[PDB]
Amino acid sequence: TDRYWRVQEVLKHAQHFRGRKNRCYRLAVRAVTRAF
Amino acid sequence: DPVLRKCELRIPVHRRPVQAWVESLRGFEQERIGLAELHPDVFATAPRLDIVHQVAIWQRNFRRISYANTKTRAEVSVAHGPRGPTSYYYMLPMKVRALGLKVALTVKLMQDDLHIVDSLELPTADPQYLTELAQYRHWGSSVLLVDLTHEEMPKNVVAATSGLNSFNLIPAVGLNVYSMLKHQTLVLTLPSVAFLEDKLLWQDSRYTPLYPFR
Amino acid sequence: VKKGFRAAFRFQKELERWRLLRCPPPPVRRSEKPNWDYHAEVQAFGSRLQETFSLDLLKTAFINSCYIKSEEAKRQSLKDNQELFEQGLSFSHRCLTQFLEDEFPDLPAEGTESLVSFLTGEAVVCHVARNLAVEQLTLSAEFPVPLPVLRQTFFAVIGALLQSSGPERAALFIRDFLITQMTGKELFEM
Amino acid sequence: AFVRLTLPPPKVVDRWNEKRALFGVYDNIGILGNFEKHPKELIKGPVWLRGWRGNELQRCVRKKKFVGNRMFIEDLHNLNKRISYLYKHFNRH
Amino acid sequence: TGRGTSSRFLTSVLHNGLGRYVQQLQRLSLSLSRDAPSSRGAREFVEREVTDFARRNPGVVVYVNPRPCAMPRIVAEYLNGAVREENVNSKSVEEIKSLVQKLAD
Amino acid sequence: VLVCPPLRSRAYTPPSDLQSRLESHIKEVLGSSLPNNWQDISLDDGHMKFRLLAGLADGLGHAVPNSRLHQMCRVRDVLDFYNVPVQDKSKFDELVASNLPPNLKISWSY
RNA sequence: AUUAAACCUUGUACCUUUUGCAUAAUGAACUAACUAGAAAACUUCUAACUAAAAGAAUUACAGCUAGAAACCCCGAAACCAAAC
Repeated sequence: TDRYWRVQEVLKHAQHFRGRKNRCYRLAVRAVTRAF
Repeated sequence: DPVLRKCELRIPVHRRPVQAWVESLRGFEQERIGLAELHPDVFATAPRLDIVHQVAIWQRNFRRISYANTKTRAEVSVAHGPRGPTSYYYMLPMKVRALGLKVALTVKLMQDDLHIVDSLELPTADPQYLTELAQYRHWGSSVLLVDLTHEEMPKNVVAATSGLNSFNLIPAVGLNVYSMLKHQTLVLTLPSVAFLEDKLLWQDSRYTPLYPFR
Repeated sequence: VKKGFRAAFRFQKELERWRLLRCPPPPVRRSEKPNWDYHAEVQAFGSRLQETFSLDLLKTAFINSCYIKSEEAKRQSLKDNQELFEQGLSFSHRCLTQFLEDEFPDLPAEGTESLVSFLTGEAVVCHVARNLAVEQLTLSAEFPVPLPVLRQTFFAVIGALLQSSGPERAALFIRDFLITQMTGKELFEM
Repeated sequence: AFVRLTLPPPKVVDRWNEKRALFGVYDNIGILGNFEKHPKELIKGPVWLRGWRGNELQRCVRKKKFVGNRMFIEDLHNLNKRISYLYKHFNRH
Repeated sequence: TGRGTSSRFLTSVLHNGLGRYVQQLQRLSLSLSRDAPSSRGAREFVEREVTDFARRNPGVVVYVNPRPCAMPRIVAEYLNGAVREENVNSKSVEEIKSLVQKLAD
Repeated sequence: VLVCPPLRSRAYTPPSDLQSRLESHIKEVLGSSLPNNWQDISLDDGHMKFRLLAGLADGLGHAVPNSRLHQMCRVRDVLDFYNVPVQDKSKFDELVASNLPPNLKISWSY
């Protein structure tokens, strides 16, 4: 029931990305790890 | 005239008898009227609470029956869902179950949660009197009353105990670990103590039962 | 419909967080808000400064004319800080001028006046008082506390401090807390 | 996904009700009753599993034998087909 | 992350240590429950270590409010206006003592 | 016609003249009057134990716990049992009367 | 990183699969839900009792009783019966 928060955790680090990457969980997660 | 009780069975020589204050419910201040002796092998057993823990699980889970079911692909007009009624019944060893009840008795007595009474007779059947007396004697929020047999239990107590949710009255044969744990303090009649001791002390020896005792 | 009460409660907190960001609450002074003890704060305030204050005098210094009007207005439906205010402002002017002269005797009197005025400016006094939590301890009928009222209390507290601890301790307090603000300040800047 | 915008109705549970308060009473019938009645005799439920437990195949097989004479033709045929699939998996794999 | 995170320069509140050091923490609020496993460590802390800290640091206002509470919480307020809240849910006495000391520093 | 008596506190403080009251109860015992080995007198007798303990509890106000009953073999622990104080003050109550510093505030919301 | 969004500097999309390699090759417009490891004969471990153990059917020259501990999903070409 907390899957939304899991998505939010990735989203908070991907808010500053550009394009569909910043809004697609499939792409946002990959970018967040690469940035770290 | 103090009411003095002694253990019917032979107490071990190396173990001294256990004693407690005999009480009566006739009056508010009739807290102490006699002194009774308790068998150490029953009321002074080792504090093995895991047996009590196991008994509680056995008590709850031996009656458990789950009716959850789901249809598989072949039954559709869940891959690993519940399938029909399921039973969880199992039996603990008889000796362990007897020991668990013994351990519970020691815990209540050592914790000052057990109150030995001569009889359950009450001057009045009003539930208010029973609750107030418990307050006077600093009994717990929940008090369990045990009598030797259901048929002979006093009428006055039945009316009060029946109408009290937190004060429950059960017969001696109905005693169990779950109720004792659920109830803060236990009230036991003198005959009930003798009744309980005989069965518990009878467990000695094996002479394995070649057939069920039914 | 997703079942459960914990999940529904969790979303309520999520809604509250969004609501707080969208509509920040109006500012209110800590005095009105719960868990506030003026006596305890004053005792802690004095202990934190490692300075001795006369509780009665300090309360008078914090008391403001505007605050009294609100109480009187409420009463219709108490000592001002003016006397203490004058002592601190007047003493500070002499003491502040004394600091400038000793280091820079050559500097003209006119220059010292500009330096003293800047160091005693409402913004300078307001900045020190607000960062010192004095605003929370200030007694006034309006929040945020008006700067001129805040400035009055600051010098008023100085007057109370002089009586409680004498000029010597106050002078060190002024040097430690006010003269420090001139660090990094160029002459023509002030 | 999207989640409820309202809280579920409050639930109040009485832990000292007759059912919960008196749960388990007479579970010591055997020891306190001279073992005349075994505690397994106190099990209430389907007839084929009163005082007995087994795996699903055993439970289904026991159910068929107990009420096979009272089982519906459609139900009996369906049970047989399901048992056939279960038998191969357990007894050959 | 640095590109996605803010940064600042070295600074002091009001040159705190030039004349005399002032403790930033000004007020502490503690919520406790009479009967709660989470508050057991906090329960013992009040019995033993709360007094010592108050004597050591008498300039911080301490509020202790035992009340029916699901999760015990500690709130710390600073002079500059910073307010920090720490959950004491199921934390030991030693953990609590270290945390408060860190908050004061 | 049955009226419950008011609840009594569980706090018992040893009397200042504990020995005087103690020896008074020992005198109450049949002819003992502080005899030889008085502290070592055995309490195994049920009737003597009942009379001695019951009288002491009413006057002194402290009663032997049922769990601690069997330890009361001889007088020595009876005197010790009565001389140890019992306090009903709560931990919060004791903490309140512990010279709280001015910066420590306690509020009881229960 | 930065005073500064962009400039300067660094860095050969992801899963699977090939060799522990892809500048190979498969699959993916995106969003939301749904979507794949299941059994106790014996052993170790936790306890009850002990030349006995188990509430009948079992094992035994320390055994015996109870408890806990395990092994997926989707997808053919086909084959046969009975109707249409």
